[PDB]
Amino acid sequence: WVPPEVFDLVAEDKARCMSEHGTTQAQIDDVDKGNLVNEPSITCYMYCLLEAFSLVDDEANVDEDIMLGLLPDQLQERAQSVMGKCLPTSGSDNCNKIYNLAKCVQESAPDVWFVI
Amino acid sequence: PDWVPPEVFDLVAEDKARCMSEHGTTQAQIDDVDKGNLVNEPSITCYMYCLLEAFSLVDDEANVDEDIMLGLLPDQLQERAQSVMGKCLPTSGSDNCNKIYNLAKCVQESAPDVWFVI
Ligand SMILES: [Cl-]
Ligand SMILES: [Cl-]
Ligand SMILES: [Cl-]
Ligand SMILES: [Cl-]
Ligand SMILES: [Cl-]
Ligand SMILES: [Cl-]
Ligand SMILES: [Cl-]
Repeated sequence: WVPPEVFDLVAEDKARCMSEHGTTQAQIDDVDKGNLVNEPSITCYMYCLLEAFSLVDDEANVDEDIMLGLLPDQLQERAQSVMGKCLPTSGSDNCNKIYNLAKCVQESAPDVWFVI
Repeated sequence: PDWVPPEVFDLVAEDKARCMSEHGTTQAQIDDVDKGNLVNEPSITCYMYCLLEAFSLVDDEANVDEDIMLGLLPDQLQERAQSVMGKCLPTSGSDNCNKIYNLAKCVQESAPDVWFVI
């Protein structure tokens, strides 16, 4: 009569991206509180996490409709204004593109930090 | 220029709070849903709809995005998910929220041991 096994989607996706890039819990805690650094082990994790959610493609191009789709109706205009300052992405590789995007988001709206 | 601690906002926590509030959903109901026990009541089913839409898993016309959904599921569960989504999509029901109820019941009948929480 058993209850199902309950899979925490987010924790699965985070887990899989960590083990792929050698990312430590410490590093993801740093990102979770707004501290960014341009180190592949953590920045490729950020690229990986976004990709898992279809927010980016295999080149770290942002899907704007899906990214705006993460946020409530009340924040759409602020997000679009940040997206007009930070997109299209750019950098040396997929990981660096996401570092530069995360840094561009932080300085454009420094008072809030949005995490998955 | 100079770094200041930002107010940190957990999107998933915020989504749950807004959907709860928008659909008159109690905490007890949310807990039932996270264990996989469902009722065909709007305060539950529209809450599920609201959570899914917040991740572009569905649109605002009860159309589900299979590619997005597959991207979130664990590697354990890819072959099974494609088989279950093959049987359960496209969605079907009397209204937006009921469509998601039928999809949830379809998933459960087809894979009784698997359930997902956001
Ligand atoms: Cl590194
Ligand atoms: Cl882009
Ligand atoms: Cl960028
Ligand atoms: Cl570039
Ligand atoms: Cl992030
Ligand atoms: Cl559908
Ligand atoms: Cl309808």
